[PDB]
Amino acid sequence: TTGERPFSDIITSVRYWVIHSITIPALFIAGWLFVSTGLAYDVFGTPRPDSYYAQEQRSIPLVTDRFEAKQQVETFLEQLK
Amino acid sequence: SYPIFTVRWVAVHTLAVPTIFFLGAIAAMQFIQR
Amino acid sequence: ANLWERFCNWVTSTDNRLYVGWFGVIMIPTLLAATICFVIAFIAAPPVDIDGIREPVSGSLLYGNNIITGAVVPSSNAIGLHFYPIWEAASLDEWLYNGGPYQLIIFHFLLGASCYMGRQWELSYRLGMRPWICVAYSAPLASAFAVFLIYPIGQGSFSDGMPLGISGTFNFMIVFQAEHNILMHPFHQLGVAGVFGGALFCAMHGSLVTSSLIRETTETESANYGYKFGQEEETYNIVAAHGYFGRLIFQYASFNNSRSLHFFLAAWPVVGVWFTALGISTMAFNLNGFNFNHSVIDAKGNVINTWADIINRANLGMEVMHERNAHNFPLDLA
Amino acid sequence: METLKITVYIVVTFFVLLFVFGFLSGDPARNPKRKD
Amino acid sequence: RGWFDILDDWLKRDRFVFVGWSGILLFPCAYLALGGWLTGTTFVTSWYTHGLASSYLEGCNFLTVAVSTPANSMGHSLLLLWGPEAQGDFTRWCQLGGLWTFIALHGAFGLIGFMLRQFEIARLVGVRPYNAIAFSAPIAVFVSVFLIYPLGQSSWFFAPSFGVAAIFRFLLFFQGFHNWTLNPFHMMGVAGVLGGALLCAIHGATVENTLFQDGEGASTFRAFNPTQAEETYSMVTANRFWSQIFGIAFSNKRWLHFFMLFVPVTGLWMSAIGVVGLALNLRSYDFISQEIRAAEDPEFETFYTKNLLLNEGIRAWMAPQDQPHENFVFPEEVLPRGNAL
Amino acid sequence: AELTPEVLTVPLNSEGKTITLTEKQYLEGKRLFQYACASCHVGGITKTNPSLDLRTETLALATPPRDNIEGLVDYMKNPTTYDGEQEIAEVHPSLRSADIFPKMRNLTEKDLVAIAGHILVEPKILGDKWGGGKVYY
Amino acid sequence: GFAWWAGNARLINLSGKLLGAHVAHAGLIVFWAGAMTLFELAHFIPEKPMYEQGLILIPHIATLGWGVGPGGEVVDTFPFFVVGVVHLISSAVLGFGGVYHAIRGPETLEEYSSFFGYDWKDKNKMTTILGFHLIVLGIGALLLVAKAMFFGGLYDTWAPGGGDVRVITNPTLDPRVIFGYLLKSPFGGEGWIVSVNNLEDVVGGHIWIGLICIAGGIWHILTTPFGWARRAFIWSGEAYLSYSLGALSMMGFIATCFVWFNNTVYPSEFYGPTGPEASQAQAMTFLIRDQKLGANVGSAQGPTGLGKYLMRSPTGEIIFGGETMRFWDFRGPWLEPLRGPNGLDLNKIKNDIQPWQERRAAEYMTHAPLGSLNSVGGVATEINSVNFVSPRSWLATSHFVLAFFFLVGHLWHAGRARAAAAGFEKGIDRESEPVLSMPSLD
Ligand code: CLA
Ligand code: CLA
Ligand code: CLA
Ligand code: CLA
Ligand SMILES: C=Cc1c(C)c2cc3nc(c4c5[nH]c(cc6nc(cc1[nH]2)C(C)=C6CC)c(C)c5C(=O)[C@@H]4C(=O)OC)[C@@H](CCC(=O)OC/C=C(\C)CCC[C@H](C)CCC[C@H](C)CCCC(C)C)[C@@H]3C
Ligand SMILES: CC1=C(/C=C/C(C)=C/C=C/C(C)=C/C=C/C=C(C)/C=C/C=C(C)/C=C/C2=C(C)CCCC2(C)C)C(C)(C)CCC1
Ligand SMILES: CC1=C(/C=C/C(C)=C/C=C/C(C)=C/C=C/C=C(C)/C=C/C=C(C)/C=C/C2=C(C)CCCC2(C)C)C(C)(C)CCC1
Ligand SMILES: CC1=C(/C=C/C(C)=C/C=C/C(C)=C/C=C/C=C(C)/C=C/C=C(C)/C=C/C2=C(C)CCCC2(C)C)C(C)(C)CCC1
Ligand SMILES: [Cl-]
Ligand SMILES: [Cl-]
Ligand SMILES: [Fe+2]
Repeated sequence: TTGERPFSDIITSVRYWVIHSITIPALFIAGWLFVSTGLAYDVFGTPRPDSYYAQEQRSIPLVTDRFEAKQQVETFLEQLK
Repeated sequence: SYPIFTVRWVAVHTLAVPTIFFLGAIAAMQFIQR
Repeated sequence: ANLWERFCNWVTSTDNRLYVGWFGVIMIPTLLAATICFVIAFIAAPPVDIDGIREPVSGSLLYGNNIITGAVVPSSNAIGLHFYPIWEAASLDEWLYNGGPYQLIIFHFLLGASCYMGRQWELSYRLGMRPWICVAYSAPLASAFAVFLIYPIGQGSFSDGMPLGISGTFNFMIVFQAEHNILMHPFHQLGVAGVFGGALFCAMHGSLVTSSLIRETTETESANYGYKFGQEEETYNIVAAHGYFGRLIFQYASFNNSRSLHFFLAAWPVVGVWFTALGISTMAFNLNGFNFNHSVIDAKGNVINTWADIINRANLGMEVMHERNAHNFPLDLA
Repeated sequence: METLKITVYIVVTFFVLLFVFGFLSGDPARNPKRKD
Repeated sequence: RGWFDILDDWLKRDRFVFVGWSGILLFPCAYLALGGWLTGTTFVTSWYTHGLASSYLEGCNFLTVAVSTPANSMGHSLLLLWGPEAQGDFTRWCQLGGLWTFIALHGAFGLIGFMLRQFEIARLVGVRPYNAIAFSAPIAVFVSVFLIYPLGQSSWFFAPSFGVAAIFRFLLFFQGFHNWTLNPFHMMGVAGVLGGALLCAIHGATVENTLFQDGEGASTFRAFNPTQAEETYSMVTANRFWSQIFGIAFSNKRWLHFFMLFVPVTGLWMSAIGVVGLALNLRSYDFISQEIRAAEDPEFETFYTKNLLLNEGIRAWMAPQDQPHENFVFPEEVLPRGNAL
Repeated sequence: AELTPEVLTVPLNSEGKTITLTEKQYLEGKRLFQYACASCHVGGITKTNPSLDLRTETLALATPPRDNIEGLVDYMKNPTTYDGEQEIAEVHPSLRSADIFPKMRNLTEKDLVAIAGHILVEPKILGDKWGGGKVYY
Repeated sequence: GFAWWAGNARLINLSGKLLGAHVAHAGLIVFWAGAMTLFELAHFIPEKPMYEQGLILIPHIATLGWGVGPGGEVVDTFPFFVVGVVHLISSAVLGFGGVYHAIRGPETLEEYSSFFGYDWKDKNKMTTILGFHLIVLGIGALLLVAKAMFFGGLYDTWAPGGGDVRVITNPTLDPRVIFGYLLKSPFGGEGWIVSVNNLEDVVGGHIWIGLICIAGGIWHILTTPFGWARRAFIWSGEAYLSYSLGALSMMGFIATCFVWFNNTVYPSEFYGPTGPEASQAQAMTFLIRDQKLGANVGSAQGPTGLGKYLMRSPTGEIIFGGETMRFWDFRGPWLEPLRGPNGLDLNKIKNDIQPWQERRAAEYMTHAPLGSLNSVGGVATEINSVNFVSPRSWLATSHFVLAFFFLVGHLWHAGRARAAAAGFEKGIDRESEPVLSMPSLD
């Protein structure tokens, strides 16, 4: 009724699945790799199971300065190296 | 005689492309172990 | 012309200003008993030893309550699930102390409310209507059965059914959370979805019809005077409402069938609230909300808290403080 | 108390029987369309 | 036929998803708010702001995942990516809670955009703008809770975090610290939401059970026609039924549907006002008469005093893990507890 | 932080000899402990006698000392009261009483060591939480 | 008339296809009983209590006396296997008859045989089918009597010695006992039929119900409904479904309270302790612990001024203190030895508690029917560790839900039945609106 092509007609179409039986697994795999490679950890700054605390540490590394905050978590992060 | 690429095409892919990617990332995550 | 037949015709008459009916024959006396006892108790009942520990809680206005703090207090934990009519007490003074009025009120109300639902079926039949309004009402009714009867049955005491008061309601819902983690229970989450969604769709439907009213009036008069009770033509343009809302989202997510739309209005909050009534009814048998306390730990095995653990710190504060003189052993098992 | 108890048993019984016999009295037939 | 009009032409074309001028603000902001929430809930921690795990990547599930608020130490920093806190570092920005402000602000501007969309489409279609007006209610709630409330407090830290269980924690916080259930503006909201759901269910059921017989099938949905002039159900029989069951009934279809707009809209607006009071810790926490009597009369007890004990339990048992920046140390012996528990 | 040999290293006996558990043994003992013990000892408390816990300092003051593999393995065979004065196999699960406590029946000797190892390791990981109760949840 | 989503209403007057639907669905029921049992058995570990293991069908078999010995020790797993296999195999035959009658067999029966054919409005034919099933039901209840008396007996949690399988030689026949249950109050300390606490009454009632169902089954084959019945009911297929829905709903609520309260036909050895049981058990556990330390539990005044361990019920019986005062109606075989005529007996408490009682109390206390939906055991504030939700909670909650919707289904189908019978289920005739011909109310 607006002149685009009907959805029911695209997803039963052979040409549609010829493309999307590639594009959909490629994206699912790409997402996999983002995690399985470890990249997601480094991009987002998220701790790995072994790096929430230092070995004998039980203190949360809680940000407590506004303008030094960047420097704080970098300090807490090298207290694990 | 329909267009292939439309505003509609774009809004759909705007959502569905990262949806799959994200499902892949989350699928991998079920296999992470401490 | 026979005497019983003339009685039966008056009971079922479609001409009484308020329909009576056979369900009405039971509803009226029980709702009056419950209402009258409620009113007197709320104003004037002396304090009630709800928890059976000789620690009476004052619920009525004349004993130092206001509208917000007052309640008919649930009956004593010493009674448990035992039936405690007036004639089982040595006196009204004993019956008042142990919380007899609560039982009287709840049993009469639940009976009368159940007949209220039946009455809704009945008049629908006398008037040639379809019958299922009463099914809509079973959702609230179910909810009242859960907090006044099913939860007490599962927990072994009416002392733990919901007080009949504003602040007592809040007491009941805080203690529930501490003991059942209702917030983390899916059936409660579907209740919120049924209630939030119901309010949303109420507003939506009322604003769509209101937006598409057909001009029938001048600027100087309520548009409401554009509808005359019992007119045969519709009073709004549904195709205009459809055309606006379809474009607001997209065409196929809008209703153009008014029957489907009005059935959707009915089903969403009825079903959501069935589930939330089912939530109270199954948590009554201590099948509680999801427990993710300490579910996340690190490579060494430190606990890594989540929001579930914070929620648990709050639940704990409720736990350890509620009914602070009534527990002698370390687990509050009912 | 015993007098209260009798009275209630009597009142309740009375209403419950009105209810039972009321519906036994041809309730299907009291509608606006088809009577039997 | 200047360019402005050419663009208007294009923005307002009838297509599967209408765009409009409001589209320019709506679509980027709605998509970014929603992408930020999915991104943070999938990958981003709350370890450095809250000492919490909060993403699927860390082990959380859909209930416990959240985009959490910034550390209390940020105050009300806009926390711009390019701002003095994160200094352009995406990674640090995430770690300092910058996605919370991203989401909250792009969300606010999407809400505006969406309300402008309701205004734009209503004008193009020739209908009254009551759906835009009703949508003011959600807006009030969002701004009061997510913006005004934490702006009255020490920091964004105490706004709601965007997550299922984080919101449950926010509910419980408000009980123990604000005694929000006692607040008559929340009670008016309760009555609007519950009253809305009631109206919704009672109006749908009524229509469905006063239908006219307009077709032969057992499925009555088939017997409506969007363009029929005739009412599809009987207001008259609906009105007699309710007059006889409940005593009163609607007789004016127009009033009824306006009332359906009015009830839930008004209730949400009242609760927004109450949250503005709690922005300032202006609570209905206590009744002074009750407290005076209770302090003097150790036998006087109400549901009002019982609930304050529960609030006191909540505050002391949750504060240290919920407010880590405060370094609350409560030794065992100062925790309020009843017997045995 | 991670499960390092220094944390997996616990006293074998009161002499002062030590044993280093494997990660395997640790997780083996945790599982076995949930199977046979946690119903009463979840988190290192004792739900049916909260005055006695599984903290290392409590076990150390038991008679005979129980802060070591030998003491704990022995306790699982022939449990006594805290002062050592009476044998309580009739009311505490033990190999001695596996006939009335059927879950102890398929426990081998190396299962006992994994369980004793878990009990001694967990306080090093969790600290006050272990045996501390709800205050530390 | 009906749409796809109400498409099974298209079978109302196709007796043969509707037969297939019922028989095929009965096949699903038998299938699940078979498969589920084999699953539980495959996952069963004998050294662990059944209730630590998520089992709901093995406990019903054990309760019939198969596979268990004294104390509920599982001694032989083969009866479990057999019950599963035979059910599973039987479901193929019912599946077979179902698909045949739904797909290939005659759509309508009344032409093939005048016997199997029926019209919903044939009050004689309908009462005859009812009578056949009544006899079947009656036979079935006698099967249980036969097991109890002539084929091994039943598990008796009350048997002296910790419980045991026991043949029922003297079933209760006195109708003052049997029907007495049906007139006890459903309130606390009474409990209607849920309070049945001995196998003689269980077996005796099944004798009576067997005879009653056979008698009434013969009655209904021989009679047609009297006129007062003819005039009070609606006679249609939907009407009859609505009557059964009501009855199943009532039965479901009863079953809920049965598994929640009754520890005789749901022995606690198998199903775990009831809520009241576990709560009594905690008070016992600390009474025992404290007394060994030298506490005089009789004389120990707790905080409130009530006894810390022992108090009086409102009718004077000596009972357990604390919140468990609400559960003093609890009766269990591990507790009854301590009861005298005035309730709990202080001299037996001081002197005669046995290790096995201490053990049972510790066990039941730590297996209270509390747990999360994801099967973390204990109070909602407990930490992860113990994987446990009591069979009693799973059985209570599931049947409350099902009972509730069947009640909703009764209202749905009853009101529709009435409206269809009177001819206005599809809506109001615009040319004859009943309200437009009534006087106005004001
Ligand atoms: C003995 C039980 C019984 C029987 C034989 C019937 C029979 C019938 N019903 Mg009734 N009904 C019942 C119980 C029963 N009902 C109950 C308990 C309720 C309350 C919920 C209802 C409510 C009800 C309504 C509201 C309506 C009927 C209707 C009908 C008719 C058409 C039904 C159809 O085609 O469904 C088709 C089946 C479906 C559309 C599928 C439904 C699936 C359910 C909702 C999902 C359940 C999900 C499950 C629990 C968990 C999901 C797990 C996941 C992995 C899949 C038919 C005569 C219709 C009618 O009046 O016709 C005359 C109708 O409108 N029934
Ligand atoms: C317990 C579930 C149940 C049962 C037993 C039935 C049974 C029936 N339905 Mg109902 N139905 C159900 C659920 C059920 N339905 C639900 C959940 C819905 C909602 C979607 C519907 C919607 C529905 C509609 C809309 C209609 C029916 C109709 C019918 C009847 C004719 C179907 C037919 O000819 O199939 C034709 C189908 C096939 C030939 C496909 C194969 C189906 C077979 C049975 C699969 C079995 C496989 C199995 C593994 C084989 C084991 C075999 C071995 C034992 C030998 C039949 C008696 C129809 C009817 O009334 O006709 C008058 C009809 O119009 N049903
Ligand atoms: C209660 C369910 C039920 C009902 C009412 C019917 C009714 C009917 N069937 Mg169906 N049938 C059923 C179940 C049912 N069948 C099952 C389960 C199967 C699969 C085995 C079949 C397979 C089947 C076939 C293949 C055919 C029929 C046919 C017929 C018709 C003729 C019956 C006749 O003359 O039999 C003659 C009667 C006998 C030979 C007596 C049999 C004695 C039975 C087997 C013993 C009963 C004992 C007890 C009730 C079973 C419980 C045991 C178990 C619990 C261990 C009739 C309308 C025929 C038909 O309609 O043709 C058009 C036809 O061809 N049926
Ligand atoms: C599946 C079971 C079943 C069903 C559906 C029916 C159905 C029917 N029976 Mg039959 N009946 C059955 C089993 C069954 N019967 C058995 C086993 C017997 C032998 C005792 C009888 C003996 C029998 C006789 C003697 C008569 C019927 C009659 C009838 C018809 C009228 C029923 C009626 O009005 O009841 C409605 C019930 C009442 C009006 C009174 C009930 C009052 C009680 C006290 C209600 C208590 C409910 C309470 C909440 C629950 C607790 C129980 C309480 C005792 C403690 C109807 C077709 C009549 C008929 O027309 O037959 C030709 C008739 O006269 N039935
Ligand atoms: C929690 C309850 C709740 C939700 C989820 C909700 C949702 C919605 N209501 C809308 C409309 C409405 N709501 C209305 C009344 C109400 N709405 C209510 C309650 C709610 N309304 C209540 C109670 C009422 C009664 C007054 C009306 C009258 C309307 C409409 O007209 C409109 C509609 O069409 O409904 C069909 C839609 C607006 C779509 C939009 O702006 O897209 C654009 C999306 C944007 C701009 C992004 C916003 C981003 C948000 C604000 C911040 C980020 C959120 C995260 C992504 C997710 C976090 C999730 C965690 C918190 C768990 C949307 C579906
Ligand atoms: C932030 C940011 C950004 C952006 C981003 C984005 C935009 C994103 C997006 C994203 C997205 C876009 C995502 C998505 C995803 C999705 C998901 C992940 C989904 C899921 C789902 C699910 C899982 C579902 C399922 C289900 C269920 C559960 C139930 C029902 C059914 C269903 C099937 C639905 C930027 C760059 C600017 C920069 C700055 C920052
Ligand atoms: C009609 C219809 C329907 C329905 C269906 C049905 C319901 C069916 C049924 C069916 C069935 C109901 C089936 C059954 C089957 C079964 C079987 C076939 C079995 C077998 C088994 C076996 C083979 C065994 C073996 C074994 C042994 C012997 C031993 C142990 C082990 C084992 C297991 C291996 C539907 C809905 C679809 C649709 C529409 C139509
Ligand atoms: C087995 C057993 C036993 C016994 C049992 C019995 C013996 C039972 C009985 C039961 C019965 C014997 C029941 C009865 C029933 C009845 C009913 C449930 C009725 C109903 C009714 C109705 C429903 C009605 C209706 C109506 C009306 C009212 C009015 C008009 C209309 C109509 C008709 C609708 C015992 C416990 C010892 C133990 C264990 C085992
Ligand atoms: Cl409290
Ligand atoms: Cl207690
Ligand atoms: Fe409407």
